[PDB]
Amino acid sequence: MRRRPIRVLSLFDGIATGYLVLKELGIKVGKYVASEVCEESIAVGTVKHEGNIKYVNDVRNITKKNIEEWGPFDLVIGGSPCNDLSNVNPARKGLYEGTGRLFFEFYHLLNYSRPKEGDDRPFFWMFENVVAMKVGDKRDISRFLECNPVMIDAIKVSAAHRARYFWGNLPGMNRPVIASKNDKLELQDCLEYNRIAKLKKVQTITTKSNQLFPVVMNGKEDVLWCTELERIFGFPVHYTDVSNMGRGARQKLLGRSWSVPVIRHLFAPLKDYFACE
Amino acid sequence: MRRRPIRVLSLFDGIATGYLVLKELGIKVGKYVASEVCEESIAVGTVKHEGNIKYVNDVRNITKKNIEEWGPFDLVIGGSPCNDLSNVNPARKGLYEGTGRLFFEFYHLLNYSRPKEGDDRPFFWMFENVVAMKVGDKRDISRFLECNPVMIDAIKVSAAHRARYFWGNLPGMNRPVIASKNDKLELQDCLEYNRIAKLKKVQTITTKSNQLFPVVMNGKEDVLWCTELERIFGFPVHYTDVSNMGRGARQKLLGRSWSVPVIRHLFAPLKDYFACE
Amino acid sequence: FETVPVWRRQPVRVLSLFEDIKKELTSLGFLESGGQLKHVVDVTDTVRKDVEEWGPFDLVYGATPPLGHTCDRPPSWYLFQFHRLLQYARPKPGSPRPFFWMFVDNLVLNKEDLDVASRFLEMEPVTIPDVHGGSLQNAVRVWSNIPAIRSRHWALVSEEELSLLAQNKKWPTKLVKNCFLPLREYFKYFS
Amino acid sequence: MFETVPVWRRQPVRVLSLFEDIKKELTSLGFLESGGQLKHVVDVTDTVRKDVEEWGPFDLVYGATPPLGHTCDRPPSWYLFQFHRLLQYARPKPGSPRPFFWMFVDNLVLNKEDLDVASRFLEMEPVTIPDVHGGSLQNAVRVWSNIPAIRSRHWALVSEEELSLLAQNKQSSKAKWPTKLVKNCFLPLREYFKYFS
Ligand SMILES: COc1ccc2c(c1)[nH]c1c(C)nccc12
Ligand SMILES: COc1ccc2c(c1)[nH]c1c(C)nccc12
Repeated sequence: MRRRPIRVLSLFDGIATGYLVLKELGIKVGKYVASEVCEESIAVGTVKHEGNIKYVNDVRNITKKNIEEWGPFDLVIGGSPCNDLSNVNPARKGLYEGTGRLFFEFYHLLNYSRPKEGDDRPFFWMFENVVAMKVGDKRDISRFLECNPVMIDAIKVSAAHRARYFWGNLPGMNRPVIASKNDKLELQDCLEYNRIAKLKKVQTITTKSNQLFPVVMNGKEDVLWCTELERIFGFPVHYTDVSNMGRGARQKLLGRSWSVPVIRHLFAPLKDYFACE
Repeated sequence: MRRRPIRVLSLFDGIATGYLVLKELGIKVGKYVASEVCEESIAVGTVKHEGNIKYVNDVRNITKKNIEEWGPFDLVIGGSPCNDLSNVNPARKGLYEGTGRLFFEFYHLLNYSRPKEGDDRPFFWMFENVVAMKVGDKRDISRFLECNPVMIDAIKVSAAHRARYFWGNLPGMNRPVIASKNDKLELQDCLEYNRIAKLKKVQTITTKSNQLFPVVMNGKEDVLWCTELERIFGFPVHYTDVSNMGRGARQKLLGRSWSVPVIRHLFAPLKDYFACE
Repeated sequence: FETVPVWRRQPVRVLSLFEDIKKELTSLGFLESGGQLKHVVDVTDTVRKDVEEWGPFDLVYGATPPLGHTCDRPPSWYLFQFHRLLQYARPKPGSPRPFFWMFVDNLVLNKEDLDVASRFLEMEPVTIPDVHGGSLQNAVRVWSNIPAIRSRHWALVSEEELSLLAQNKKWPTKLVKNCFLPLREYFKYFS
Repeated sequence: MFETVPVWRRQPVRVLSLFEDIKKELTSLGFLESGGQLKHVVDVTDTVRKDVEEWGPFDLVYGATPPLGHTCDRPPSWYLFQFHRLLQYARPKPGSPRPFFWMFVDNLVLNKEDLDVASRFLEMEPVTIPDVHGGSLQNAVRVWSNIPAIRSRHWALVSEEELSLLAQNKQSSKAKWPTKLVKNCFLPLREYFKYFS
């Protein structure tokens, strides 16, 4: 009956959206074990958080003993890759091969991390994936996770279309999303100086690049800048200005990452369960 | 007299080091007319100073009526290119051919901006170039500008070698350079998290890419990141994170820019002649 | 699980997945002619409450389609579904009791599927070959906690031999039927 | 422009001739006499403003490139830049106005990109002075000057390709300065200075 720092296991972490959201909420993070294989994503999470994250490489090398020693965990979050479950891929391999089957590596480790019987300590978890997926794969994921997802579209709090399914047991996952006035809801709010927006909401941004020239500067079509993309996804400006990354790598990282106001919405009820400031 | 805001004519402006120094000193800039050809440099000067700079295309297209109506000017600063005056370039074309001859355009426009000999109003000017030049070029430049240069090395106030000649009439140009506690003198003072500096001052930085690998991170050597380069040159972090520029473009702009601590040393006595806040 | 005296051994309650082994279990004296076996082939819409409503199980057997049978699913589907329903079926840790399970592959699982199956079932598979005239005709891999199942392994069979057999080609229940014999020490014999 | 100076107080010219010398030609027109009122210097890399005031005052500053077909030590733009610098050193201060004239000549030595810098630093476009004989172009000079009638002597009939081909041929031959073309350019000046007969 006492507040202690939160202990997080983040699978397929990426640019550490979870740690950034938890810290912005003022929650003391005692342990943030992140499993990630992308090198520049680890560089981002290392520099932008000064090595508070414990990186543990591939998720299929995480053993049961790994969970028990690294644990106990309070919050287990994860987001399996999307390019093999989405309709944006003609070569989509479904949920059972390609990079889609990595979802089960979450389900596996999730049962490894759940508290033992006779132990009802607080334990929360969340799994995210794209809404654009074959309904058989959606209900299969619901079957393995033993729950149905809530659907949150970042358009309600961000400046882009980002509809995603969220399975989990976080407190108040069904409550209606209400954007704060710091949230930049329309594209004009995220542009640098002397740039006018064509749309008020930009279509969904994937890992790759009409609606691909959504900015007019000095009367000509121009693409979005990396800093503008960071503001669209809600990340701090220059969150990805790490390790000589250019337009190509940064848009990839921000394209397969979470929208931070959505994660702030989902994680905000967790302040009332762990140590705060 | 009453101290009024300063009016600056910056030729070969680059990434607007002059405007940055003047605004960072607290000096009110009434008009800043910069002559720059590179669209990337104009981009970073347009956004990082939010359109307060009036940009002019080519120095060879500035006419006498241009100087007469754009002005009057109080401060005429300029730093002509160096790829034809440097000694390390074997294919250099001297001071009279190639980019080196753009110096005379400065010498031309300076006399256009110089006040009439009946007007005793304050008027300062400054011309920078590289110490690495044949002695005949330095003599001829001193002959045209009717004065001799002061040699200032950025190593005294920065983490990198950078020796430059400065002609001008700025107050106290010859006073000894003294560093500040905010100045980052050692290379380790400019690196991101978990980065070690094998050297304490890196050698003179140019536009091109064990001096090429001066940092060691987790047991493997590495080159410097753009943020680390901006700190070495003294610019605000993420100053060149503009317009989707990568490692190559940003290092090109910073490679031929002024060391802003050196320029703040030169421009600091200017607070006594112009309005401040 | 320490052995049970003969007077008290109850009839075994088995769950068969993706394949049926009713007949093989009757031939060994585990089922009586007339029902203790629940057999489902499509477990896509199986929730934990369904595995619970079906009487408490003592054995959970899953197996892939045979080697030659052109497959409906991807091969990892059977492994994942077997793992999920096995989690649904095992006893809650508050009441220990004899519980066993077995998953058999007939050289249908791909090389990556083998690693993921061994990691999910926390055991390296056991190679059960059929070998005549000095040549390997057919084989199965098994993952199980059945007591004597690891000593039934054949180290003579390499992975390349198995994959060549797979490329060269009914479910060979003959190879797995003997693996249940150590279970008669815990359940009823029907003669 | 400057105002007419009456004949009684017309004083001799003080000529600054840079690079080439025009004492012979000037004294052929009656601006000099046998006796020096003309300072001549060819290497001005070390001469400063005080040197020009020492040698001065000057009523005329003259400079000209080396001859065509005589490959020079300096780059062609060097003579132009130095002439501009020393002309600035020799110009009368805006407090005391007095007749002050200047002239720069190119014997087709400056290339295409040097001529733009020329017309920029001298604030006029050059005057093409040719030497025609039998309907064929033998030699020519470009002239920048504020000397009054310097603009009416231009030959629009001479194109730039003709000048370039002339320079190509007469430098492949590799001829000294044709001062006959610029001699008549000084005649509009005797109404400001003395005439020696
Ligand atoms: C950055 O997004 C990804 C994509 C694939 C993987 C990821 C993160 N982390 C992985 C791990 C830990 N294992 C296998 C694949 C992935
Ligand atoms: C940004 O550094 C440069 C390099 C070359 C030129 C420059 C600035 N500004 C120029 C102008 C105004 N004209 C010709 C060349 C250059």
